[PDB]
Amino acid sequence: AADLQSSFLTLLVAQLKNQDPTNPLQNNELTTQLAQISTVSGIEKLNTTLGAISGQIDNSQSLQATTLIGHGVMVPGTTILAGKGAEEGAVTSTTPFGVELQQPADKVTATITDKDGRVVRTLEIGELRAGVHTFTWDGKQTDGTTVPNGSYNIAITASNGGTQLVAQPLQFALVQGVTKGSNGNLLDLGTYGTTTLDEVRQII
Amino acid sequence: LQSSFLTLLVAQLKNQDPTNPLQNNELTTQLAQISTVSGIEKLNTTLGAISGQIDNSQSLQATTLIGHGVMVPGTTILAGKGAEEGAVTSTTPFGVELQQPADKVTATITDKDGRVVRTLEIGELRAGVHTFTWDGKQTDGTTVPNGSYNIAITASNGGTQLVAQPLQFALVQGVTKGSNGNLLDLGTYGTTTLDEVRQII
Amino acid sequence: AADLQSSFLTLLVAQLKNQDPTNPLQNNELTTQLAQISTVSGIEKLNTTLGAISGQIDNSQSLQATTLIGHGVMVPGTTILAGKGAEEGAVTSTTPFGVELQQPADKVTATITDKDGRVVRTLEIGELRAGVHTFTWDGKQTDGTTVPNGSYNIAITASNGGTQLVAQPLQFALVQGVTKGSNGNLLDLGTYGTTTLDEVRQII
Amino acid sequence: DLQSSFLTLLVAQLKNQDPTNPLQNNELTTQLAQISTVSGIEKLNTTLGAISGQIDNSQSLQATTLIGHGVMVPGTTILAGKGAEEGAVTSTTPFGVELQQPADKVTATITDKDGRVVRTLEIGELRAGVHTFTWDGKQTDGTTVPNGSYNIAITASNGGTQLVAQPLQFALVQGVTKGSNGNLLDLGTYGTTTLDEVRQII
Amino acid sequence: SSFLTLLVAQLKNQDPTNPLQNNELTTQLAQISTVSGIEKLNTTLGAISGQIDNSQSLQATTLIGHGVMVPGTTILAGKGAEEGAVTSTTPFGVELQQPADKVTATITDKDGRVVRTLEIGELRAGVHTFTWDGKQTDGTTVPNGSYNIAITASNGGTQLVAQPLQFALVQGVTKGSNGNLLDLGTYGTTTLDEVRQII
Repeated sequence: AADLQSSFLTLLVAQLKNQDPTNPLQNNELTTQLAQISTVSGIEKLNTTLGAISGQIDNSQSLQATTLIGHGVMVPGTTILAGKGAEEGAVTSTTPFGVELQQPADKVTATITDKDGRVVRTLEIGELRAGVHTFTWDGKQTDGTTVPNGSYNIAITASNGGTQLVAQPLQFALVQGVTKGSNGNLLDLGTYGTTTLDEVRQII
Repeated sequence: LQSSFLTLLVAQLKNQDPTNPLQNNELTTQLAQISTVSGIEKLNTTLGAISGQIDNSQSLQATTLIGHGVMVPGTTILAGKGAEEGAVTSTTPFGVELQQPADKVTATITDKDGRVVRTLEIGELRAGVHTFTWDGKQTDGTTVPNGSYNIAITASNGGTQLVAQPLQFALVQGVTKGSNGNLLDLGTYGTTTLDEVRQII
Repeated sequence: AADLQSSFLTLLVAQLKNQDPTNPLQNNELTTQLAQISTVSGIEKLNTTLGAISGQIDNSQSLQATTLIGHGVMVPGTTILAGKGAEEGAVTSTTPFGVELQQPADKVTATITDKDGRVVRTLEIGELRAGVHTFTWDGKQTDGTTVPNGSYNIAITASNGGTQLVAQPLQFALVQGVTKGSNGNLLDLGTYGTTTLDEVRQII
Repeated sequence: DLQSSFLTLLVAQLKNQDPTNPLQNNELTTQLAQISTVSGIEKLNTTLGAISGQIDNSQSLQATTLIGHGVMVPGTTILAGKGAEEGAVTSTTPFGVELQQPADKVTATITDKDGRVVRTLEIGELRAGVHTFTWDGKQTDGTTVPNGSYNIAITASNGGTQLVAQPLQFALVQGVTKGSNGNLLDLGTYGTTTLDEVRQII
Repeated sequence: SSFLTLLVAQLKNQDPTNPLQNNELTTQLAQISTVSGIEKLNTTLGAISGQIDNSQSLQATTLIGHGVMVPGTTILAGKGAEEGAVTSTTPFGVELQQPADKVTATITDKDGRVVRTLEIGELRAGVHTFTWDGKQTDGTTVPNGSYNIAITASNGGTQLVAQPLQFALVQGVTKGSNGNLLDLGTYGTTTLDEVRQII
């Protein structure tokens, strides 16, 4: 508040000490300046108070992150876990993936690759709309064979009449805790690391 | 804006009349007015970040809704039978929003082939939202086969048709931050706006 | 609000095309530019903050639905539901009732009648202050035997200094849904209908 | 209609100058400098309406926030009882003390309904703030206390001078009541109290 | 009434040869109304900040029943009363501010005798949470009790100041001398900001 008020007070003493003695300034505008400075000082403290509200909302969001502890979220990343449960006959399931598109794309190709780099399958369902579209891969080879359990990565390329689009890959990431680090309060995803709450696009 | 208003202040200083110079009793007034617009710009952007954080908060805290089932706009109703012996046929509840109260409300339930299987009369429904649970039985009184059915709701008051929008129940699987955010991903149905979501059960 | 910056230019462009060379108008830029254009910018950008706060209100009104589902609130009414559990020997329990008092009363009496209307119980709760007080009927009639299962009417008469006070009867209501009316988020009590947050005297 | 109070005030004192030609032709734009003035308030005052709606949303969210837990509230009542199971160990509601000064000599004396002391608890040194302990439910001799209620008195002293002590007791939250002032934590036996007056939420 | 003593005192040196015009006086009053409205909003915003503080305090009650990561070297090991129960140890952690590649956790029993040595490895700057398997050096089941953990982090042959962390179950939320505090029971009373991680 006084950061500008002290600086704006030098403008009063500069106008009072530097007025033409022949044609001085009417005091009618003097109260306008003081009213205008109070307007400026009022806005300045409004921003300061509102930033504290933003920080408090961030802290409340970090606290609310404990509600879905033990579940998983889709955040910017490419790591994919494929596997099956201990019960016999479990189909090899692939952890859900997703694509975030700034603009809708009429041709989106999503190719999944294993740890060895071998292409396991490419998905051609059609267009994918703008926003976050998430899918749960069936965990099957290109010929229908169940994928080996392990790590996978998806490359998603979108085209608009031959012109590409920049997209954000997202992967299911189970959160095992909420850790207050150097920047803010992030979500520990375990293997995927720690991530803040603002990049969380979709949860499961 | 703050920069673009300084240039209009710099222009006057370097283009003021040489032998008839302008008065000096406005520089702090104009700057304070300039500093007013710059202050609001800092306010205006910060409000947007608050809106984004509120959107993210709405996206979160919805794991309870994901676990529960909600009713979404649509004409779909799912009917099924349990695998246990003597299981009672289950049917997804539906609803309708009425801007104005109506005296004659007709619910026509049809199979996926479009053939009318059930016709129901509800009666008087006041302005607001109404919920119903279909018995899973067609017109003849027999249990309908398990599957998806289309419901058309027509609400009229004194022979004048009113807006009646049938609702669909579906299970939630996730909450999506799409192009705008707060989408209710359910699986087969897709994503649903939280505001357009009717009720949570 | 946006017409200020467009009706300002039409008047301005007039004075620029109609200057008198002998008497050129230097008040085009004396105060007209920096003071009025910014004063327009003060109001035209207060449109957005009102719009931004309106959008934030629109987002916030859905947080009521985003929150948990009501497990039963305490609302005005006189209906009390009584019944017996499936297990043998279960003690009959009744839905709680209560009274809202504008001022404390030196006597508080409760009359419980069955569906037939005859008085089945008289209760002396005691002394209560100004506010909402909630209690639960034991399910016992005047003679102390088990009351028949069903619906009962509770009427609470409270007076201070021999003068009857405004005593509002209140009944329990189980919340079952989160409705959205033409006014905002509302709670659904099922049989009782829909209720508003403001009229909810207490939540159980 | 405030525009007409000045728009027609301008064009009732300008629709005469043009006849009589005291023309400046250049102050004429003061109409806009005044419309932006009346509108510049028309949006601040209406912003107060939106911010009040946000406040109302804040109370609505506070009301929706509901938890079934226990709290620590001023009082001297300590309950003791046994479960329906055979051989259950008597458990007592936790008590406590709020001290605005650190205390080194603190004694918790527990008396029964008869008034006699059943158990005396030696707490010891306590720092500034709220401390919450749990009574073991046993008398001085170590015997299990009878089921019922007891009065706790906590005496706190620092350097030989007795300090003012606030006895505390556990209370299960039973609801949130919307009174004439707002949300009150209806605790049942204890009654209703504000969130701030709760020493500790357990 | 700040801009009212100024306003009343302005009407004294009023100079009838050039007085307050109606435009200036109306503007001056309206400009005062601008200041009043902003200040009314400013006081209003503080109430919303308090409401947000209350809301986050209510949200923090979920921490009860969940354990925080707090500075300390104590790990509790215990075995369930049921038959065949495997002894389990409370999770611990490490807080670092410099990149480290060689981290050793020396776990000793209540008597101080080294019972386990663990090589964690490379850790980035921040809070890292780990769980002791409950097995001592020879692999046998450790007895139930308290264990002291010394965490030494080093990078390229020089040791880094490593802050050991430990599990502490949150027992309640206290309104202390400053505000919301986390009473962890055995560990005591702690605040929100120091919480390394919630489990």
